[PDB]
Amino acid sequence: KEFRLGLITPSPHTWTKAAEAFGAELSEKSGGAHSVSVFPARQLGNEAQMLQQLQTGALDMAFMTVAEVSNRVPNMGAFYAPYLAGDINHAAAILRSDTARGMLAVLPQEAGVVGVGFGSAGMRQILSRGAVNSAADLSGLKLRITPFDPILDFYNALGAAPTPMPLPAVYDALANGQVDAIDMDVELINVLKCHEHADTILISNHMMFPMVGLISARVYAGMSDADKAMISELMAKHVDSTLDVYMVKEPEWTDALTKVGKTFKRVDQSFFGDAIAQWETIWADKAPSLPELRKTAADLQAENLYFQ
Ligand SMILES: O=C(O)c1cccc(O)c1
Repeated sequence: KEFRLGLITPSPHTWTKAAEAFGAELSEKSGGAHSVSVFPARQLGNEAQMLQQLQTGALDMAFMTVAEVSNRVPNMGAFYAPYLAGDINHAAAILRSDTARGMLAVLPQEAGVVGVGFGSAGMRQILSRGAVNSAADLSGLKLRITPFDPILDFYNALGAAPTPMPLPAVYDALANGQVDAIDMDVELINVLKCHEHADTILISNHMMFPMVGLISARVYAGMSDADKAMISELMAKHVDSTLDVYMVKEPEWTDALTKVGKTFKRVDQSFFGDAIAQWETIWADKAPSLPELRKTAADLQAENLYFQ
């Protein structure tokens, strides 16, 4: 079978490379019986559209933001608790935990997809066209976000003016003043060159940004038993590989952003004042897995079970 695999990420992005690597290995491991055609850069639609077509089976596979999935399955919102992870290495350990993996079990019924495992992109950061010396400076700023509720809620609690916008429009929106600031990770700040019209780069690491490898449940049900196992295991391997890329490259891409002639500062949880508390109140009755995920995160840190 010729499977199609969609992503919203541009071609240089880690996810896109991982999807191509997965496709190559599936072709080889299947002895040519199967192939994967990868469609990056939103070629097949936006992420919401792609999830709709995974649900029907019109689209076979995706490497998808857990952000979009959370629009369908609000418990996925638990991963976005601010400062749940202290850094990318902590985040990877959380996403590999039994607690996280258990949350995948609901996807076939609730979203019509099989989630094989979690990967990630980098941590979230903030880039602004003006000076930012405290959280008050974010008040009223038109601030680009990924279109999902956890991040909307964080910025609403801070009093910014969050504005959902897909990746391709962001550089132009900054250049032309349609937004004053953006929420984005260091990989894409580098790749999309969004620092060019920014004043200040804030390395806040305020939220993680998981990825999930998805197979349409309708398509999965049509696979042989051997292929269900082989394809899901192979996809899980490639999705998991992204965690190791970010564990290595996050600080490298971050250091690159000290070389673009802008004001560069690192901030921690205290910078955000009461927004973190407000976020917890909003999400307490929306994401029941949150207390267990917090316990898992805390135990991983206490037992030093990742590189730190
Ligand atoms: O900021 C985003 O919307 C985004 C979406 C996908 C991957 C990624 O690194 C970032």
